Amino acid sequence: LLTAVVIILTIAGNILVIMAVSLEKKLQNATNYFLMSLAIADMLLGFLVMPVSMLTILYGYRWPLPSKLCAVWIYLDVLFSTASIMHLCAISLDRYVAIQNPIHHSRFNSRTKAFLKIIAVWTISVGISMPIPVFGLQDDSKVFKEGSCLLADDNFVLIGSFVSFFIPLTIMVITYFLTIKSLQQSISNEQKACKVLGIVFFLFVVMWCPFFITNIMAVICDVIGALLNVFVWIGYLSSAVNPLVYTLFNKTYRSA
Ligand SMILES: NCCc1c[nH]c2ccc(O)cc12
Repeated sequence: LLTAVVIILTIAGNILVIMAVSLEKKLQNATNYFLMSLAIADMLLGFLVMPVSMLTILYGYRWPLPSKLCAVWIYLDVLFSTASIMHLCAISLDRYVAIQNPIHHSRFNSRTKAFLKIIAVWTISVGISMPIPVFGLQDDSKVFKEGSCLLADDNFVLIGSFVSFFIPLTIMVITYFLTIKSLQQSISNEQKACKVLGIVFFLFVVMWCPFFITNIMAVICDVIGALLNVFVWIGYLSSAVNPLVYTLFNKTYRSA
């Protein structure tokens, strides 16, 4: 099965990134600490929610696990996915600040920057996902649809997509545009930086954007469910690629 390789690839890659950060002394910085937090978020995703989704696939969407654990699976999924998305948004904003005015960024670049960034993205990821477990454990009608775990509460779905993906999308489009506008023998390295930024941004858009577009179009409107069933796993594929496209541009990670 195609989903059998994705769990192993995610669990291997994130362990490799965290072991390379812990072992290589040259990779101790604020940005690499934020990247280790990103790898922690996707490793928790690939360990906790991804074989559960494979189990849901192997039973034909009739959920084998009992009904008490549905509201925490949506909680873990939304929490780790919002953590990953806000991690990429904060990385894009920090790259724009560190590329537009490099003197004033390095003037304020303490480890308090990294700790406040991690605190902000995890606080946001907790606070956006807050109505999931309190309103789902006793109220099974809002987190079930025809005997399967799904977010039936579309009033949560529309607003949560709006705060979780589309406002990060409208932030990262602006910061990517202004970072390309600010990158226009350093001229040779700026082209490699532009290529890496383009690959990372368009890969994020391609990996996450079909699922949220069809998720909002589900609430605006069985083809939609069959599209969602594979676009979720396309969304899970971002968490295995995000260690690769954020580390392999630096040769120290490849030498590790
Ligand atoms: N697999 C859940 C993906 C996800 C991340 N953030 C979300 C916000 C709302 C929602 O319906 C879904 C999500």
